[PDB]
Amino acid sequence: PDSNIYKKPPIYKQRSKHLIEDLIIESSKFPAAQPPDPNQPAKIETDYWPCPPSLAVVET
Amino acid sequence: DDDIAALVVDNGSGMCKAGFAGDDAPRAVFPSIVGRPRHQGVMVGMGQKDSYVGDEAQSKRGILTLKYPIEHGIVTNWDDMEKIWHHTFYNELRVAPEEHPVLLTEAPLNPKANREKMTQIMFETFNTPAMYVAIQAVLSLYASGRTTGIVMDSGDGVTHTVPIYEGYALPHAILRLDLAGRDLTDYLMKILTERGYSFTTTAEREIVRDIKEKLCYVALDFEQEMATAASSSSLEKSYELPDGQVITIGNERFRCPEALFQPSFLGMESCGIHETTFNSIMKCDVDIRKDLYANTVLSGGTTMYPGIADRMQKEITALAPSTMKIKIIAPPERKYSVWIGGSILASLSTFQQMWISKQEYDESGPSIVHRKCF
Amino acid sequence: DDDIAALVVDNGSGMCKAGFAGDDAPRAVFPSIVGRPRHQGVMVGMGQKDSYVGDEAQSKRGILTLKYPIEHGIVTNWDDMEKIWHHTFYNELRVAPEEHPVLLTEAPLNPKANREKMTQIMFETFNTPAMYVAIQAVLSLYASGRTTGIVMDSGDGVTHTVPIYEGYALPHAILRLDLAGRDLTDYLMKILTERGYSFTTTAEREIVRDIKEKLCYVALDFEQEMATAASSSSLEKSYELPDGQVITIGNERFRCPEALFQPSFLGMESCGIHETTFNSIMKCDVDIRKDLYANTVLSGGTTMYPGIADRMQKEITALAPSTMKIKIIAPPERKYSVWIGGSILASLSTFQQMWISKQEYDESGPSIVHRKCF
Amino acid sequence: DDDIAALVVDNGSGMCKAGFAGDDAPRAVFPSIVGRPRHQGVMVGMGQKDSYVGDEAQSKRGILTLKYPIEHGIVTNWDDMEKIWHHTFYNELRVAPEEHPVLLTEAPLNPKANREKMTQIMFETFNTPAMYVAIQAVLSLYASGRTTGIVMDSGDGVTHTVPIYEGYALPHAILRLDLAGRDLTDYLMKILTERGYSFTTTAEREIVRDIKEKLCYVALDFEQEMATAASSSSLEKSYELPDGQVITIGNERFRCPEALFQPSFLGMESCGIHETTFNSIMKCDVDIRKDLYANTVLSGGTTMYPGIADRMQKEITALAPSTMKIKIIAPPERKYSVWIGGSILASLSTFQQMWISKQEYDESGPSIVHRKCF
Amino acid sequence: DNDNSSARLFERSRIKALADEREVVQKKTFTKWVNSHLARVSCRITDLYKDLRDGRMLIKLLEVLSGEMLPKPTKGKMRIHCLENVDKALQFLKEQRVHLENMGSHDIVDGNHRLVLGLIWTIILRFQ
Ligand SMILES: Nc1ncnc2c1ncn2[C@@H]1O[C@H](COP(=O)(O)OP(=O)(O)O)[C@@H](O)[C@H]1O
Ligand SMILES: Nc1ncnc2c1ncn2[C@@H]1O[C@H](COP(=O)(O)OP(=O)(O)O)[C@@H](O)[C@H]1O
Ligand SMILES: Nc1ncnc2c1ncn2[C@@H]1O[C@H](COP(=O)(O)OP(=O)(O)O)[C@@H](O)[C@H]1O
Repeated sequence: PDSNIYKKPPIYKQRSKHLIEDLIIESSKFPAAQPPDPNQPAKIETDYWPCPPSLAVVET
Repeated sequence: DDDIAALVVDNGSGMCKAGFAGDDAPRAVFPSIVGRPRHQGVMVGMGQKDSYVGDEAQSKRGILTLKYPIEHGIVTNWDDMEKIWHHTFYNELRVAPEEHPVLLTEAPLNPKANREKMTQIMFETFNTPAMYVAIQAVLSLYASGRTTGIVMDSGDGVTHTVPIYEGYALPHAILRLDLAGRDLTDYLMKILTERGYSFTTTAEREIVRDIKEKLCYVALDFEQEMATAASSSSLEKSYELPDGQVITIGNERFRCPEALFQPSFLGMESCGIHETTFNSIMKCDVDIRKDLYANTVLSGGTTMYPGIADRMQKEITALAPSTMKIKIIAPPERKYSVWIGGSILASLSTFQQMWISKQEYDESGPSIVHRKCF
Repeated sequence: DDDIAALVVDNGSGMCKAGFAGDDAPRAVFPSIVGRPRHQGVMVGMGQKDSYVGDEAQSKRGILTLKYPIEHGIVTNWDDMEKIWHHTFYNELRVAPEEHPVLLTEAPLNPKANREKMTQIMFETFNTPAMYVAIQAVLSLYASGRTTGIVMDSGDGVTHTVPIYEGYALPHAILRLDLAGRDLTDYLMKILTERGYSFTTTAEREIVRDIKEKLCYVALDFEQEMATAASSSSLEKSYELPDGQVITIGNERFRCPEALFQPSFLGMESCGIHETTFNSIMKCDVDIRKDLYANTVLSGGTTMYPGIADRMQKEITALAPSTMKIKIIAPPERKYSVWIGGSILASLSTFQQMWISKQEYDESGPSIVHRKCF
Repeated sequence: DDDIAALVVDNGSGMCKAGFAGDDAPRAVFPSIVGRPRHQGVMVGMGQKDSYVGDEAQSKRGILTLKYPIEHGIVTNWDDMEKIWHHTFYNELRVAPEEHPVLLTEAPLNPKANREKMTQIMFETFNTPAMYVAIQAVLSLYASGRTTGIVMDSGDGVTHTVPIYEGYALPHAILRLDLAGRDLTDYLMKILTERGYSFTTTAEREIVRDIKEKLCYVALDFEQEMATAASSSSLEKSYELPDGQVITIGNERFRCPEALFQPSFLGMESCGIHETTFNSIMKCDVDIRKDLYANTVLSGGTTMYPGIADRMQKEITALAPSTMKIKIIAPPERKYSVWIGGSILASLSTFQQMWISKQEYDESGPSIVHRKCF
Repeated sequence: DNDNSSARLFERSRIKALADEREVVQKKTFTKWVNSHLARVSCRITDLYKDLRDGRMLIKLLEVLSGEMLPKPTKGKMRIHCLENVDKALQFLKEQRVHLENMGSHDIVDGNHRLVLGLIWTIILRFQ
C-alpha cells in the first residue's frame, strides 16, 4: 500500500568477446546508431510530433 | 537501463511495421508475405534461395506463390512467422533481439493459444529479456491523445470496436467483425469479371490490391451515385497494368468499399460497420454515451477510402438521437496510429514494471501472458 | 473565542451540509455517496484512485458502483463516513479540525452505539477540542424562531415528529416513521416499469431521483386528479435522458408522492404523515394542543413537493375539530432550516457552557454523550 | 361438464406450448421463431413461401435469417406473434379458436400495453368468446400442489421470484431480473472464441443452444472445479457439428451457467439468483419467512442444468440463519410446469366466473383486463 | 413554483457567494505561500489552477519543501505524460504518510478548483 513505482529498478533489468565488436554491438542500441546529441531536445519535445498535445498547451 | 530502448513491432495481417520506442515513425515497413518458387530452374550457379520474404517477394511476383502467414488476425503458419520476425530483426533493423524488450500487438478477441505461442517463440528462439502483448484498439486511443472514446480499427485482417471511458474499458461492449480489406480485394476481383478482366493468381491479387488502393472511394449516396454512373461516363478512370494493358475501372470504384456498409453483397448477414459502432455504443452505460458519441476514432489502413468519414458521420447521425452531437475523428496519419501510440506506451515510466520478465516466464511457463497482459 | 467559530455539519442520509457558525447559509453542500470502479482498467499511466466520494463521485457515475454509508439514519459503514468527514473538513472547507469545535445533528430515536461511535470518531481521529450532538427537528424550531410548535422533519432517511411547548419537549409524543424520499425513489422506479422504462443499476437511481425532483407534485384530491389524468393528456410532461432519449412520465407525477399519505401502496401497515402528526398532537396534554395546532412546522427536503402544504392543511383540518384554526408554516428555505438552526444554536453565548470538553471525554469514555446533549 | 374445454397456451420467449384443459401434457411444443429467406431465388417451378414459422424454420436454418418476436418477455413484433398464434391454432391444434376460451401467461412486471394488445388481438382478430391472462409463477405454484411457497421461474427471456402465502401474494416482494438463457447463450458464444471456434450467424445460435443444453452443468464449488479442470484432462466432452467437425468444450461447461450466480461475468452489477431469492424472502413479513424457507419451488427451462438444486441450497443456506432448514423442491417436470398449472386453473368450477366475456370487452374495451386479471 | 423559485434564489445567491469569496481569498493566500518557497529556485506561478496542471511545478515545490531528490518528470507534452507527472508527486506524498482523500492525477490535470485547493492546504498542514 505504501511504495513508489518509479524508484524501483525496471523488471527487465534483472538477469571474452572482442572489444571493437562489443563497441559496434552497443553502438547499435541507439535509435540513430550513434550516441545522442547532448544539447538537443528529444523527439517528444519537438513540435513536429504528429500527435496533438494537451489542451492547456493549445490555449498557451 | 535508460540506454536500452524497446522495439515496437506493429504486427498485422497485411503489413509489418517496426521501430524503436520514443520515435514518431517506424523504421521498417514491409508487407508480411512469404513466397516460394513455382517454376523449373535451368540456370545452374545462380543461387540457392528458396524462400522470399518482404519486398524481395513483392518484386519477383512472377515466379513465386505468395502466401500470408496471418489470416483474420490468427497466425496459421508459425514457421513463416519466424521467418518474418528474423527478417525484421536482422535485415531491416540490424539489432540484437537479446538486448531489447519487444512490444507486440494483436486483435482483441483471439484464440488463447496464439498469445502463448507468441510468448514462447519470443522468449525461446530470440532470447529477449522481456516482452509484452497489447491490443491494437487501445494503442490508437493512446495515439489520439484522449483518455475517453470509442476506437474502430479495421485493418487487412480484422475489424474491431472497443469503447473506453476515463481510461476504463468495458469488455462486454467490445465487438469483432471479420470483414476486412482482403474481403474487399476478393469482392473487387469477383466484380471485375463483368467487364472482361480476369485476375486469378496471387500476383494478380496484388495487382487488384494496388488498383483498390489507387482507384476507389466511398459514395455519400449509393443510389444517386449509381444513377450518375449509369447516366454518363464522368465517373470513369484508367489504370495501366504491368503488361502495359489499359483497363477502365468505371462503375466499380464505389461498389467495392460499399460492401463494408452492406455486407449482404458478400453473403454475410452481419451488420455494417456503422451499425456495429452504434451497437457497441448502445451496449455501454447511459451516462457515458454522450462522450463516446463525441470521440469516435477511426484507425487502420482500410479506413482511408476518400469520403468514409462523411458517410460514417451521416449514418451514425441518422441512427443516433437528433439532439446529440456526433463527431468523427480521422487523423491523416491514422494508418500508423496503432504503432505510434504503442511507442508512447513504451516511453512511460510506469510501464517499466509491466514487462513480462524472462525469470517470470521461466517460473510460470507460457501461460503468464493471460494474467500479465490485457 | 470571538474570531473562532465552531463548525456546523448537518449529516442526513441523502446529502451532507457544512459551514461556519454565524453564517446564514452553509458553505459546502454535497451528496453523501461513496463510489468504486467495477470495469477493466487498461490505460497505463492514468493513475490509481481507489474510491470516489462526494460531488465528483456523481460526475463519473457511469463507471462506478455507488454506496450510501447512511441507511435510514443509521451509519452502516463507518469507513465511508470517515471518508466523507475527511473530504468535508479538508477539501471542502480547508480548515484544521483542531481549530474549531464541531456541531452534529442526528435523528431522534436512534441506537445508542451510533452516538457512542460518533463521539469516539470525532475525538480519537480528527482530534477536536469540543463537540455537541443535537436533534434536527429541535434545530428546525430554532430556525423558525418560535418557542412552541410541532416539527415534522422528512429527509432522505427517516421522517419524525416532535412537539415542543415553551421550550419543553415531550419524549413520549415523539413519533418516528421509516418513510422518506428514498422509498419514494424506489416506488417511482417500480411504477415507471409499466410505461416501458427500465432502470436497474445504481447509476440510474440518480436519474430517477432527478426525475422525481423535477416532475412531481402532490394532488389536492387523488381521485379527481386520477379521473382528470385518465380523461385528458394535459398532465403529461417530457424528460430528456442523458443519452438524448425522451420519456413521458404522464400519470405517475402525482402517484409517487401520494405514498406519503397512503403507505399501503408500498405494503406498509403504518399510517400517513398527516395521521402521524395528528396522533403526535393528541398524545400530548389537553391544554397545549391548541398551540400545537397553530404552529405546525415543515422541514426537510422531502417536503419540497408543490402542493404539500395545502394537502397537509386539508387533512389535518379534516382530522381536527372544526372550531380550531389550522395553519401550516413552511418557509421557502425549509431544506436548509436545520443547518440554520444549528448556527443559531452554535453562536449563543450561553451554549459555550454546554460544549463537551476533550478532558471530560478522556475521563468518561464515549459514554459522556448520553449524560449531556439530549 | 357440457362446456367446451378451454385452450391453455404457454407463450414464453423460447418455446410455445399449447394444449387442452384438463390434460396432463401439452399437445404442441415448438420454438417461437419466425424465419425468412435471404438468398437469391432460382429454380422456377417450385412453390415459394413467405416466411417459415416454428419447427419448420428449424429444419431449414441454412437458407433463412432467424428472428424472435419476444425479447425479454416483451412482444417486439406483433405480426410474427399473429403468425405464431395462427400456426398454433390451425396447424398444430387444428381447432376453431371461436369455440374455445383461451388462457394466456405473461411475466409479472411488464408494460400494460402488452396485456392490452394481447386482449385486443384475441378478441378482434381470432374472435375468441372469452380469455384470461395469468402470471407464470402463480401457475407454477398451482402445479406444485402446495398453497404456500416462493416461486423462482426463469425462462428464456426473464427471471422472476414471487412469494405467495396461503393464496395471498405480496406485490412489494416480487422481484424481476433480466438474466435468462439467451444471455447465457451469448456468453457461451463469447467464451467459445478462446478455443478457436467461431459462431456468428443466427443459424449457429441454435447450435450453441444445443451445446449448452447437452454439455453444461453447475459446479458445487467454482474454484475447486477450475483447479480440477486445469489440473488434468478429466473433464472434456466432444460435440459433433452438423458439418462433421468435432469440437472439444472442456473448461467452459461449468463457466456458462456460473453467470447465473455471478452476473458480474456479463458486466452487470445485479445480484445472483440466490441473492435475489433471499432478498425476496427478506422483504416479506417476519412470521411467514419460516414457511417460505421450506417451500422453495424451482420452475422454468433455465433451471434444468444438473447440480442447480444442490448449489442453490448451499448458497441459500449460507445466507439464511442456521436454526432453520432450507428445502429446494425441483420437480422433474419444471420445464412444462407452468402449463400444467394453467390446465388445473382451467379445470376448476369457480374459475368459470372469472372469464372475460366478449360482451364485457365490447362494454369496456381493451382496458378491462387490468380490472379483471390479477 | 414560487417557493421553489425562492429556494433556487437562496441557494443561487448565498451558497455560491460565500463559497466563491472564501475560495478567492484562499487562492490568493496559497499563491503567496507557494511563491515564497518557490522563489529560492527561479520559478514563479501566476495562476494556481493553470500552472499546476503540467505537474512539473508540483514536483519543484515538493523538492524544495522535502529536501531530497524526487524522480525527474516524464519527458513529454501530452495528456498521458501530464497524468504521469502529477502521479509522481502524488506517490511521493504517499511516501511521507500524508493522508490525501479523493485525490487523483486526472482531478489535478482537469483543474478542479476545490481538490487543487485541498491538495495545497494538505501540503501546507504537513510541511509547516
Ligand atoms: N491509401 C489507401 N487507400 C485505400 N485502401 C488502402 C490504402 N492503403 C492500404 N489500404 C488497404 O488497407 C490494407 C492494409 O491494412 P493495414 O493497415 O496494413 O492492416 P494491418 O496493419 O492491421 O495489417 C490493404 O489490404 C489495402 O487494401
Ligand atoms: N426540490 C425537491 N422536490 C422534491 N423532493 C426533493 C427535492 N429536493 C430533494 N428532494 C427529496 O429529498 C431528498 C433529500 O433530502 P435531504 O434534505 O438531503 O435529507 P437529509 O438532508 O435529512 O438527508 C431527496 O432524496 C429527494 O427525494
Ligand atoms: N435440458 C436442458 N438443459 C439446460 N438448459 C436447457 C434445457 N432445456 C432448456 N434449456 C434452456 O431453457 C430455455 C428454454 O426455456 P423455456 O422454459 O422454453 O422458457 P419459456 O418457455 O419461458 O420461453 C432454452 O433457451 C435453453 O437454453
